[PDB]
Amino acid sequence: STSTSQIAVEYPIPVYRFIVSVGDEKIPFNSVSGLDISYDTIEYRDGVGNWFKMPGQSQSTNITLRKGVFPGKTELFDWINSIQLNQVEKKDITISLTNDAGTELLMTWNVSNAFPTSLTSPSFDATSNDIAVQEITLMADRVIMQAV
Amino acid sequence: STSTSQIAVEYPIPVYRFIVSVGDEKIPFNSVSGLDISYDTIEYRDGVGNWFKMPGQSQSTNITLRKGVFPGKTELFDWINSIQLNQVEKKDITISLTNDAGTELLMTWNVSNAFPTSLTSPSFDATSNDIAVQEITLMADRVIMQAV
Amino acid sequence: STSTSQIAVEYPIPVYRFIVSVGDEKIPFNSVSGLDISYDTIEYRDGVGNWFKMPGQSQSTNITLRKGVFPGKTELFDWINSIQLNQVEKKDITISLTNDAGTELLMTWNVSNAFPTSLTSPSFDATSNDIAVQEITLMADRVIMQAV
Amino acid sequence: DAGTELLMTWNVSNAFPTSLTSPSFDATSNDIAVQEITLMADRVIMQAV
Amino acid sequence: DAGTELLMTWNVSNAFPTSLTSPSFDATSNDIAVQEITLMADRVIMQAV
Amino acid sequence: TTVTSYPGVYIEELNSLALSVSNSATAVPVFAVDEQNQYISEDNAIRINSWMDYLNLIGNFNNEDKLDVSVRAYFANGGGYCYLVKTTSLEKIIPTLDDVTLLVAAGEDIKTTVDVLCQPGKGLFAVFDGPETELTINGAEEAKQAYTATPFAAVYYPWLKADWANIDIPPSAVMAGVYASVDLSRGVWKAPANVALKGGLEPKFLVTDELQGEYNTGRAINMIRNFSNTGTTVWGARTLEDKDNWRYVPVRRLFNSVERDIKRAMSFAMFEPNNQPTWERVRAAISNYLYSLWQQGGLAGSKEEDAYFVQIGKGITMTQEQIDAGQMIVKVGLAAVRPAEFIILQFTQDVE
Amino acid sequence: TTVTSYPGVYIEELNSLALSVSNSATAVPVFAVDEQNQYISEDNAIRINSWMDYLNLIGNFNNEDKLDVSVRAYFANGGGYCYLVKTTSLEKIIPTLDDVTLLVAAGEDIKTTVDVLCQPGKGLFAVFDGPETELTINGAEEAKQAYTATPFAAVYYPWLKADWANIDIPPSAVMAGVYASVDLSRGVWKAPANVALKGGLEPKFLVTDELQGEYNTGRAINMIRNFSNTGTTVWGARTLEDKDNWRYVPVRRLFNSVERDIKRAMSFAMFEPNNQPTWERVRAAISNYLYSLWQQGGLAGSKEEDAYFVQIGKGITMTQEQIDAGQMIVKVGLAAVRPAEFIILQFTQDVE
Repeated sequence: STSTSQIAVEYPIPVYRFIVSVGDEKIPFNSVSGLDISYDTIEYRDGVGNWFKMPGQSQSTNITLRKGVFPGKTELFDWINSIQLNQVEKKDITISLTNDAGTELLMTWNVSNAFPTSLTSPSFDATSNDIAVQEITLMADRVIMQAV
Repeated sequence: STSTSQIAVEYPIPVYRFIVSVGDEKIPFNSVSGLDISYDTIEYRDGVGNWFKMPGQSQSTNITLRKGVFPGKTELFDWINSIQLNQVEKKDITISLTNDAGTELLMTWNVSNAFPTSLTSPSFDATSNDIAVQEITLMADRVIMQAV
Repeated sequence: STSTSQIAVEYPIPVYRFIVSVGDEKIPFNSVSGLDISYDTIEYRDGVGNWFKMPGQSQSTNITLRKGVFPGKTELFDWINSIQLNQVEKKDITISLTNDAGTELLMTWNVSNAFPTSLTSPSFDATSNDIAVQEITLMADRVIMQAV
Repeated sequence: DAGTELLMTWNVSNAFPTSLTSPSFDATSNDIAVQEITLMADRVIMQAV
Repeated sequence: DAGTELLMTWNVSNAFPTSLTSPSFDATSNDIAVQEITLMADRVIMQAV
Repeated sequence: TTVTSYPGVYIEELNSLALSVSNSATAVPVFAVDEQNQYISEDNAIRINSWMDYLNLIGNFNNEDKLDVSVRAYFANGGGYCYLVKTTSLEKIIPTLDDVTLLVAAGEDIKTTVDVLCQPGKGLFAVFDGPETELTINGAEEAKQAYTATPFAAVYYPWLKADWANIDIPPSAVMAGVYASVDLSRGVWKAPANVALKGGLEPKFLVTDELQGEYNTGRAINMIRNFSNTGTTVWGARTLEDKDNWRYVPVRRLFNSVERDIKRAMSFAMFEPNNQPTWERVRAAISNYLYSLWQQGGLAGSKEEDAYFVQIGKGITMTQEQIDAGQMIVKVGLAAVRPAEFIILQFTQDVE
Repeated sequence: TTVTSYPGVYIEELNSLALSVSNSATAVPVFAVDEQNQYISEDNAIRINSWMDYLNLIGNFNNEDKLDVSVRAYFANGGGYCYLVKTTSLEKIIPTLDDVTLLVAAGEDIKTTVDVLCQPGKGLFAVFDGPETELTINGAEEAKQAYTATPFAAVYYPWLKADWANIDIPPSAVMAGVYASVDLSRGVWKAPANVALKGGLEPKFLVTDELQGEYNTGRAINMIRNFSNTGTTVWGARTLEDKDNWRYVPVRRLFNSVERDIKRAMSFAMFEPNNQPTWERVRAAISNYLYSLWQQGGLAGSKEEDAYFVQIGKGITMTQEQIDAGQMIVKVGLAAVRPAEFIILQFTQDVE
């Protein structure tokens, strides 16, 4: 006999309900991938036997967002088309696990200074029953995870 | 109760209905692959701690078009056969997602200066129930995506 | 969330976009090398212990410009062919880092009185997939670096 | 990290520049324009903290 | 391992330092700051145990 | 000026001075202009992008004008674009202009307008002049009585003089350019003191160290004095507030700059639905900005959680009553760096 | 224009401006046109599908016309097809046209017609202009007295100006396009404020923040003012009603849009037998629509049963007497989202 407010505190969070917000816009995405912290390890070892292991230089964060093609809207493409030589508008991406008809966040990830590389066009295919989907890849720094 | 003009505005576009147009010709293709933007990333990192990430040098676009073998027609082969030393006729390829019996485009991709490398002959096979298909591979620049 | 005008002020400049201008002409080059200042050091040392280090005589500037072979044009060769005994036309070379489709310079180097030595012909090679390239070497004086 | 505290310190006296090296401009490279400056000096000393 | 017992021994006499080498500071490296010291000496002898 | 009929080239000979342009994101001054100035009109600000832009508005450079010699000293030190508002309509135009940060009196009485527009909410900092007369260590606490005790104001004493200027230059106009030159080279968090003046300036009155000790304490008057190795230089960073919170102009100008940048990030949250998915986007936008400012060294803290904190919430900051009214309350804290102002040397005769 | 005899191609050179077409389901404005307009006739609405459609009706674009510069600013911001009704026959044609939602005064006195056609039953919303004169914070409550206190109206103050337009543009004509651009990109429930104007617009009068505090309270005048990072932008969502029910234009325009869509679902129930199998089809048709609107985020409620309720019945809503008269009574309730209008930052000097 678990109460419905006990499940909100004790139970794990399902992945499939999430909100992605790219800058000031919020746009519906099919899937989000990557988005993990990582560290190189530095190892010193000298002759008397002691072995030092340290966290080292952080690694660059690479995120992949996947989204279907909608008939009026290309604002994933216009972001990657605006790249002149090294100047692009970087913007913050927030992923947020929500409840059904999300008025309440459960977890929140924050990405800083994300800019697009490698927008992937759909694979046109005459014998396929799929939607035209696009992956955009983002390079960024500082994934942080926020409670609620 | 979704109206049929609401589906034209809100719903995603299926991949299987598309028009490929190679230069002045338009020819029916079985599948189109590749056709994505990409960028190298330049990373500067100095001693005080700040880490600069930039979009860098663009990558070359490589497209793969697949097409069945028809009895009178070899004009994918005659394009790749006309390569003398570095001189080939480059032409623009446009992919375009359409409706049923296409009189109306929904999305449009444009490829500039595409020229053929690596025409692939069918694999003749006495125990196979397939059509003779051919892949042609194109190297090009500047994929752009146009709304409608 | 870096703005696109902040990147123009704070971020380092990528090397690959540059304009070379030889005299009144401007010609597209594949790579530019050398082009650095240098100084000999004079060291005095006497018996009481004090050691004087000084900047000394400047060194001659040697630049190497690399360029592919184009079918109608030999004006790197006609410059080095015009050397009669010690008389050659010296001209000023300016390198300039630019933006994409350069209407705006970011940095500028200036070379004075450059004249050609050692034009290098391409290495013809039946098993190579390369372009015919040529290096010209320039001896000059006074590299100066100008902001914007 | 975010340096408010030194761990080691080297000190160089009377350094003056020779041989500033300009970047190698290169149309097929994905690098930043970097410069090396070379300094001649005397008396490197190493200080704890 | 956890040395309470020597297996071989080398002995150097009258060693004095030349050429202490400072670490190469490098913003894109995952290494420890290391130093080499160089010693000039005489009479390396090798002792059993 | 010059009339061009044939293509050619033209080898006109004229003496006109040209100053290089600078772009400053953080310091946009507004020069108070006296009445009996025939060039600018009442009730509109004239944006002057460069010294050449100013030299098109007036025909000749005038040595006798207080406005002319103050604007040339401003652009020679490295100032960006500025506005020119007349002093009687000055209280109407500064609220219209959005990105104005500094308020500069170029030898003008703005003490009436500074009390009514410099508030804790608004981002205006107001540098103005010291008294033109050569003052004393003796009657020193009466000169500090003339100025208000607001934390948003700094007073720089000696009216500078130049060989090109006939009259003495007000020192606040050269300090609008020093503020822009400091923040571009080292940051807003760095104090504008011990910076040399790039123009041909030197103080009218040489100031003893014992006199500067009088004025630095209570309602502090920063002072520009000459050093033989540095030339002329600025030698103060203190505001007119003596309280330990807002004593220094790098701390007051950092908080003015941070809250203006947070203003722009809260601009996108305007007229969005007032629920939790907005508040976790408001907090994430501020937390990115204060982190990258801490990484530049702007905020003082060894640990990142010591430099700042942001708090939004329905239990924390805003009531259910206040949410229905339409309000959204955020709490931000910062930890600025203070400048080292005194250095005490102890010289011992025996080495041990 | 162009005469074509040979097949060929034609490389005519002419400067004509072309604007891209947009289809808007929710916002169909009606532009009030003054008399002494020789192009449209009395007592018929002229549907203008596009800017090219308008540019065929009139020969040249005229800078001096109030109607011309208002229609071009409407299509540049993203407006769909609109109607052109003359202002004296305006009260006869708007009841004829079914799908008209907005009523736009392009610099016209429609205060007589808005009182007689904007009713709680009819779905008309009426955006019109502020006063053309530069107003004051001082005589501010007299300017709100000129406008009626109806909840269906919004007033946008500064008459915009453009480089192509010789005269100043009425601000209501650019807001019919901003209404269509907001509802297509984010929905009718989103307020039309902090949206930049796509045409080359900027306000005639820069508006201080203290002046906007006067006009926002009682009979609210929304204001279009310039921000240095955003450009020109809309900065208000309030109607002319001060009551807490219909304070904001996203809540009033949501209820106008919902009841128009429910109008279409009750169109099929017309002249059907008045018994229970009809009423459970009327309720099911509304319950599908409000659920899919709640799933889009249009109605505010965590639980689906909190956002809306529909009630039909013989015991509940209609009498046995009213059924024999032919009436059918349904009760619908909604819970709209309110926009966050004020954001209060508290900056603390100590981090803890």
